[PDB]
Amino acid sequence: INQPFTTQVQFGAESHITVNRQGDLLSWMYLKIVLPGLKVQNQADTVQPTQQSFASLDNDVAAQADVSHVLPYIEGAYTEASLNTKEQLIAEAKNSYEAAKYNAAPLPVAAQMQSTEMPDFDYAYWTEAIGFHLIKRAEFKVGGATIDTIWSELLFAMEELMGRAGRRLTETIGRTLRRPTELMKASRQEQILYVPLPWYFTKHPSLAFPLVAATYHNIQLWVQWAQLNSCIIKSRSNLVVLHAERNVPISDDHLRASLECTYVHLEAAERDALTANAGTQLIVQHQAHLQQVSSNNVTARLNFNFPVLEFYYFLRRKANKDAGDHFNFSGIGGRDPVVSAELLFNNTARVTQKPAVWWRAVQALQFHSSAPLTNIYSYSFSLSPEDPITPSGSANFSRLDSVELALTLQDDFGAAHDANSELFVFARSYNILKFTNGLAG
Amino acid sequence: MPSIAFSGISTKPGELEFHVPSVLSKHNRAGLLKSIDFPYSQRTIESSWNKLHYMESIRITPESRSVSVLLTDKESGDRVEMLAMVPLTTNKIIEISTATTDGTIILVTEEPHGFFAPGCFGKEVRNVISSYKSIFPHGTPPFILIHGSNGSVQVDPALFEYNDEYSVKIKYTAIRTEFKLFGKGDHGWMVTPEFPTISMLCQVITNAMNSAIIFNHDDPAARTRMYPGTCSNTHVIESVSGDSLAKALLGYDGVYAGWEEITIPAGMYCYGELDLSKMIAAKMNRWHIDRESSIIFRGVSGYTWNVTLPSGNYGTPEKLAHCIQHMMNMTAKNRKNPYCVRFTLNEGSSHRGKFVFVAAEPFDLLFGDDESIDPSILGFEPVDHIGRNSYMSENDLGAPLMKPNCNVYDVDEIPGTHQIRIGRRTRLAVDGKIRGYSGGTLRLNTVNRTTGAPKCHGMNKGDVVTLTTVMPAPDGATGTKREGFTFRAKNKIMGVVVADENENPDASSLHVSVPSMSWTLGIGSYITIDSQAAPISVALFDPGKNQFFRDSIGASRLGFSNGVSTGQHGVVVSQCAVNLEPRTVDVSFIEGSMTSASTEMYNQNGKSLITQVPSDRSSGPVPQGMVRFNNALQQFKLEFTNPDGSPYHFNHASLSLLMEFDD
Amino acid sequence: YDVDEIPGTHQIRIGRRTRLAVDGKIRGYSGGTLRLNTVNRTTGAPKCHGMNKGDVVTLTTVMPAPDGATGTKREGFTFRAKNKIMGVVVADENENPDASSLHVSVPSMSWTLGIGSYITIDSQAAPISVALFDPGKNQFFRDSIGASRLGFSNGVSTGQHGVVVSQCAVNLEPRTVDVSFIEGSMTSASTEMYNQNGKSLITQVPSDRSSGPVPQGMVRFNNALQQFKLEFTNPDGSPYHFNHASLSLLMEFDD
Amino acid sequence: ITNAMNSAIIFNHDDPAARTRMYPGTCSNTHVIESVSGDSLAKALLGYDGV
Amino acid sequence: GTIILVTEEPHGFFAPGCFGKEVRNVISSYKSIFPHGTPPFILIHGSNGSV
Repeated sequence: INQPFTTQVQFGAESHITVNRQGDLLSWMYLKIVLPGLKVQNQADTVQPTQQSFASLDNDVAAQADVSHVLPYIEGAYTEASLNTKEQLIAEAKNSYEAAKYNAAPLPVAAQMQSTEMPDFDYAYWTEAIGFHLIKRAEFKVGGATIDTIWSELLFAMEELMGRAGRRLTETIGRTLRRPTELMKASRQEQILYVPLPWYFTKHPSLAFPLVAATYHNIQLWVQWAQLNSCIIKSRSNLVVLHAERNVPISDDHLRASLECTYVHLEAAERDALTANAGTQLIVQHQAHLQQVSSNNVTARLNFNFPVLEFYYFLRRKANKDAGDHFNFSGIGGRDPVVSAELLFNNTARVTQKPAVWWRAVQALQFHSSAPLTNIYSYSFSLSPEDPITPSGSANFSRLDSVELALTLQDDFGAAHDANSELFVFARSYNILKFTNGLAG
Repeated sequence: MPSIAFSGISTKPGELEFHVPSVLSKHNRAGLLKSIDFPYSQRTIESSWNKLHYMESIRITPESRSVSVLLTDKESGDRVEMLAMVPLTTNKIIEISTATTDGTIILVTEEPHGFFAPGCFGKEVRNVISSYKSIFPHGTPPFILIHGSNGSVQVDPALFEYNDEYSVKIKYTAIRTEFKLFGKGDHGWMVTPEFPTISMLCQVITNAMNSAIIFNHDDPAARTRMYPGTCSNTHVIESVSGDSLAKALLGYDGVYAGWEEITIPAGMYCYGELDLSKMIAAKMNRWHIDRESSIIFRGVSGYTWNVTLPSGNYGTPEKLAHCIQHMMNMTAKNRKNPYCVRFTLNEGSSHRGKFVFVAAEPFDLLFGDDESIDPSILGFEPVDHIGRNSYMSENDLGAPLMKPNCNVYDVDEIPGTHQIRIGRRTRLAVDGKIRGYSGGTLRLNTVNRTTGAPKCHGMNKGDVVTLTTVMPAPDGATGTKREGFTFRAKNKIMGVVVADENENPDASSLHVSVPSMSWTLGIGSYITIDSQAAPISVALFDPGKNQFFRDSIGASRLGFSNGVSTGQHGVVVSQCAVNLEPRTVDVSFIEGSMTSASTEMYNQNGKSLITQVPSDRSSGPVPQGMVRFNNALQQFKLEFTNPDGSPYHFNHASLSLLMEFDD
Repeated sequence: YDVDEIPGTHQIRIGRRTRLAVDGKIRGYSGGTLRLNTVNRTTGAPKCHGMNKGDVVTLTTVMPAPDGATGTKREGFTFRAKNKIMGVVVADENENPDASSLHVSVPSMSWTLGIGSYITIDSQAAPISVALFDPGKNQFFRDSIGASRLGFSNGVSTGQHGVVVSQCAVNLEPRTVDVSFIEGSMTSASTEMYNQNGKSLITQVPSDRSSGPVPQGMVRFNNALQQFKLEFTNPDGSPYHFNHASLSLLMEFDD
Repeated sequence: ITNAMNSAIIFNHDDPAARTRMYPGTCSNTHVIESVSGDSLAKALLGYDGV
Repeated sequence: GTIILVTEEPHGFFAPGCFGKEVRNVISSYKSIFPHGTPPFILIHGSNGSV
């Protein structure tokens, strides 16, 4: 059953829905998002050219940030050089930078000159995985208490690690695996996205949320929406972005969303048994530590609580965020942003210093259904952190005085044009949801 | 009970985040808000709400006249395209065929006349202009012919018969008293009135659609909506297409695209330092210079020139730039260093741009001189700009989106009611010196009736003007007596303002297509030229009431209701007094920062408040607010909202709050 | 500089005056150095020029007198160059530094024919930067008037044309005074009032006497009290200045 | 100064802080900054914790 | 046909080549650092005026 929001849905706003009681249990939950098709027009041809600024490919802030790190390695008259000569000098300076920083062997200049064949026409498109990016934060509330919180960055990390082969969310969230031409094609028409909300009760039928056992509590989904300026990328800085059908400038009121819920109807005997004794459900809750990065050495103090199953972490460059590439967790020149990490409990090494590949590939190989295609790192205390019903290990962070994740990042990470890069750390923790006398807590 | 002072700097409007020291982060404490040191830093007008939207009359042009609707039949599935063409405000007659044996004349037009809607759904062909008599205000002529030897002629629309898309039949007897000679080669103009409102335009489009489709404009919403009318049972609306008019009416969720925009500078307008009414008037009159004003500049030779700009309406920044360029080059006499002055639109903008002054050699703009024109008209700071060959304005200026203002506005606050009034000035006729007459076109230099100096006329291609013999000089005129060209017609002489591709657009040079008369005998003499003054509509919305007008100053602040307010005489008055005073600020917690806070204070919407900050520091201390926290608190977020629900603007001011916690 | 408060916005503006060129009477020319006595263009009286060694000046033929000049007509030395004549202000070790005596290294021309005649001397006007900080925001600018009082943000504000304007209105009005106990004078005081930083307050004194009486403040003392200390802080966290004024407080004690 | 240092060393002034800071640029991998000296300009830019 | 201009003080126009970089003209960078229309360099004492 599809249900409208109780408040208006708009870009950059917060909206909520009170979930209807149309069955005995609540199972699957999808945010149904409708995005308009995009068109572009020159600002000179527009009767009202005043719109929010969007990221533009003629002003690639990520490429400019990467060039800024190699400027000290450019030999010769860069300022006066022809465009083709500047591209050669930048590719040679990249070899000199990478030799000096990483002892890398030089790549042939022709192999570094990847022309992305960008189309010779004007366009705008919705950013990669727009269905996740739109959901800056969602909160599942029962009786006014927040039971769990999910973030855009966590949803993406969860799909990277737990997304099964042949069941990746690609079309359902507007994800193309960084193929700009496919984002452009999709963005020319109306898009309907079905973003799964991975709450504890959506993971297994025995965890379905017992609506009948919580009769005296309102169930609410709250969603904080992304700002419109962050959702769109355009070919050129001087273009106005239009709603393709309405032929008006795109505005914050053009976001449409509804909640699609799967209800379970029970036989009277099972319904009555569940109403009399729903008892307790084991739940997984999410916790977040969000930090700005301005140095190559970063210590994150993880003030998480409860029995933690696992945590995820990853970095986002300021330049990647400003370019509208919100799920690009790569470092400078697309490298791995982490050199090494260490995990400390009460200043004692729980995991001694390990290289990035161990946290990214070995932890994913041991504990996850998939290896991440992006620079997402994980660590599990659980033997099976994807099993929603069988506890298989945890560390109780409410009994540790300090938990520190110490990171050594790549050289010049968080310097200059990347000042205020972001560190995300998300933890999954066990808690218990109790149902008693028509109340849930 | 420890008291803690929390200090924060707002990074966003309306939101402050506070970190609780770990010594106090125990479970289940009540926090009493004791005091807030509030900065009162919010401006009367902020950069987030500084727009006013207005329009004059809607002109129908060849590029903006048509709406097409694709209809699908419900039974057959057949597709029928339905075209509404609105009649042009001015359409040229290119031929007049003489009398068939019945005494009918055929008038052939340059553009499709649009007077007859095609018969559809078993309806007869409908005369669209015949409906103007019921839609327009009483006394508005639905149709005028220009170029009669006797002057302009009002013709009853019901006397026209359809011939084809480019020509109409009329009985010679209907027009006999007035048709005595169209001149050899200029057959005159068909003129229809400009639309005072979007609502009147929608009624004409509905009539041109034979009421098969209904267009309605909702003034409270500022939205045009389209509905199936008489075809509702037989057809479904599949799609809508058309020219710039269809896009303007329907392309923006029904919001009309032809609103002119003014941006007010952010500031304090409640303390009498800044006059909001004068600022609105100055921003509406951006291309009108009240008095002759001087541009002072110096060349490489060290010689200083003063350039006197003509007073009047330039209409567009390009006409102003070109006038400045022309006058600088005439005054400097120096063919070796031509000054170039242009208005340049910003990349991706159709209507925002900057003035750019360029020469081959370095020159100085003496904009810090008190005898110089206010440089803010050109988007420059009032300082001397020296030692460069190129100067570009710091501030972005708005060019007109569709048609430059034909009116000049006064904006004033009505004494004793404190209501804002946006009123057009009395439009003064201009005197035109006859320079020449050729091919039905009269060439005129426009002059100020009081001083006799050149005057910028503000008129544009397709403007309809009335021509009279030179009127007596106004009382207190200082200029020399002008020799008037005398002409007589039975009716008013009207003319259509035409472009001339061969003459530089001096804003004081006016070219008018006029009836064939002895105008060549008037070369060197003067005539008086008058044009009709337009209505005004103003669109104002409070924050969040409309998605398109979201950056509007707010209807309630200016004493307006949310929606469109129209003044048929070019005068709009607010319903209520202007209220620019600082308002109370509601302080609440951001939802999801806490699982349960109890408060004793609620706003009118039932939202839980911590406290309400008074309008100013003099109204008293901020009321104490008791808050109970059910959980251990590491951080909390406060929301600060204006009474309209908009976020409070801290303008980089810091805020400090004192909370007492229970033990 | 002129410093003014902008009407209607109440923003402070620090703006350079229009730098007026000075007329220089040619006294002599020797060794590439032109010696000038500087005079007021309006009155013809001696004028102190404010120029220093290494200042770069532009030299022009005597400009027309300003409108409303009361001085006698000055005979101008006429010279022509393809480009602007510039010169560098030099010290002269042999002449007393009269602030109206100006010495300029200038291109070799017939300057000796101009002795007794006048030329006009102009110099470039500088940008301005202003550093303003609220108390405790910077250790070096600690004695600054406060950025917030003058409507500035904390930091450096630069005006490329020699004009700086505050971001906000000037606020010189008396502000509320937070009253609290000094930590360590008491092992536990409970209050119902907290400031925005979570600091326990006894009361908040209003900005002025006209805003009303000081709010009553309940304080519980857990111990026998021989003495207590009160802290009085401005909203910026700076200490309140009593200027040798006495203060009286009335407290009611429970039995 | 950064350009005169061939971007081997980067000088940045932070207007909000009113502070000049010096960082290793293109020499960051090969060299360590041991000390800073110079005339009245070096003292003026760096002698007062970058003020 | 080259002229040598000798200065009273060290001219400071050329930063020494270091870390395998060529000698850099420091004044050439003024064109990108200073506001548009600021001349990076002027000669005074030309018979035709400043250059």
